[PDB]
Amino acid sequence: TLPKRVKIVEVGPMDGLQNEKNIVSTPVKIKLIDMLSEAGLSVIETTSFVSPKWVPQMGDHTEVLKGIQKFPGINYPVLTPNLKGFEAAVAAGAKEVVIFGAASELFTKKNINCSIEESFQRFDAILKAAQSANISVRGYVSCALGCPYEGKISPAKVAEVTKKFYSMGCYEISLGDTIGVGTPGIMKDMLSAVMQEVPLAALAVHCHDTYGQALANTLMALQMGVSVVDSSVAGLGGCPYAQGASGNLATEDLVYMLEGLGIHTGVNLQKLLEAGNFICQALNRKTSSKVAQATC
Amino acid sequence: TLPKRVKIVEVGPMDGLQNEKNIVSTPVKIKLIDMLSEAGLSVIETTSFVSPKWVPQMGDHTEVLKGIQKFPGINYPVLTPNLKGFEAAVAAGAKEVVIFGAASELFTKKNINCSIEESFQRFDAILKAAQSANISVRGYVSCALGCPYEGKISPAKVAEVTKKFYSMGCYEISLGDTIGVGTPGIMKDMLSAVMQEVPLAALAVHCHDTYGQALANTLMALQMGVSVVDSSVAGLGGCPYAQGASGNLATEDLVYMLEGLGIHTGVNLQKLLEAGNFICQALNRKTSSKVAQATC
Repeated sequence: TLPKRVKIVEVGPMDGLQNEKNIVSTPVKIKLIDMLSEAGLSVIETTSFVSPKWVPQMGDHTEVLKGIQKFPGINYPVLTPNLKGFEAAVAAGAKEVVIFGAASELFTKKNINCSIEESFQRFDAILKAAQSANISVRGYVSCALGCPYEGKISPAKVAEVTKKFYSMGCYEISLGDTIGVGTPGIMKDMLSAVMQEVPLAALAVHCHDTYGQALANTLMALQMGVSVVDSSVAGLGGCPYAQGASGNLATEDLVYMLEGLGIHTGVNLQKLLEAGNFICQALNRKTSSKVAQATC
Repeated sequence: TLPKRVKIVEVGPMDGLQNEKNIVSTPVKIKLIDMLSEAGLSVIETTSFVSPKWVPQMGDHTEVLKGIQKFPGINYPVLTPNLKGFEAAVAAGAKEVVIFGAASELFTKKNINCSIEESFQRFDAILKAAQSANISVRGYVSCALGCPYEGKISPAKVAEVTKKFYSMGCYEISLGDTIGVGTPGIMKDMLSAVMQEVPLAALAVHCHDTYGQALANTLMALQMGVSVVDSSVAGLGGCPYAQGASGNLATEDLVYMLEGLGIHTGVNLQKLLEAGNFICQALNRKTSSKVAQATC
């Protein structure tokens, strides 16, 4: 049951850059996002409102959100790891925020020292204010296809966390294969359990290509009815738990497949590539997009 | 559903090496092949008995075929473009040969001035001589998911050429996405037509990753029932009718996906990665395998 249209959620400026060695100037970030708007993306994760102490690449969050062109119809969600960060996002003009959890206790104890139920106490406070402030919230679940610490993750657990997020108010939850270890059957089992508890349209998948399974895992999710998928431009954002291995699924390669499938994205591939090439040069790296390599 | 087991046809030493910039000595080729046999591959395309004047990277075809270890139960098919090559292969001990055509008239004309019909006349003689000699013949249909000159290729046309190879005597035919422009719908349509005319067991798929669609296209074929797929060790072998992008699908990334699916391949991933790293250093190139890059 392939969807007729898919909403590609671009994470290059946030997830992509957050996971890059060399940092980039604020003006380069704004230009990247503007170019992405130019290419037609309907949603571009813009930045993260979190201390520069924890993640310095996102330190310019306030001015980035303020300086980017706000194209009609385009969404620019931002990450808000804690009540204060959310507080700052609203002030900076954010119309949508993003909270992130995980289906793994260990991974939670490493990423935020707290427990899983505890991280939900934190999230409840944000969703609450978010609801008063009239701010839509998107959830994110890490280790949905496996954890670097705990290893195998259960479809029931992923379904449980996704369920929690959805009932607290999240309008859409993105399931992420952070270490990119998932294969098709794993994806199908996970999505299948989740789909019992949470309606299909509120689901999204974020697959890493560390082991070259991102597009394949994405295809499987699409065949299961999922209509929103996350990706980063030139495949930006490597993996912390791997060597010099690739990171996110390259958005250009994803649009290529979707267009091949005759599936609507609304993205202009030629402009998408310009954006990809613009940032790779600024970063002084090589695009991870195959489409980009075969194209020029 | 999916097959319980897949026969991986390794083409690195043949299709891969031929399409690689630098060349490696005869002993290196022999060692690479021995390393693949040790890794568990059941079929390893070994070399091509073609004029050295035309494809010099395969010039050592006789000594290479004679010098590799012949592991029990393992097949070492070699390419024989014409009758002279076939006769040279037989005289050198070949037990299986491979012939190649295309589902594209323009592609055939620019690579042999003969139409698709005429190309089959040249194969007719080889097939007769092969039957008389008790030698197996695998067929290969390039540009099955598109052609660099004609563009889109009709499913029915691919079905027609494949049926021709089969009725002519080929026990198996590999359908190759020569330029890697394919997407799952295209793969599904082509296979659907081919299957009306040829039994499932006689089919194989060979997807290039020039556009990042190799594994996804391969997955679609597995979902259609195909149980044999061609791949190259470290994604060796670029694409001529393309740019500096990659070529073949990395066997390691294929095995990784198949293991995750719980599909038997009888291949030892760790030993396959050793083979990859070995030929890569001999070629002074970085592996195209994602599994390899993230495993070390």
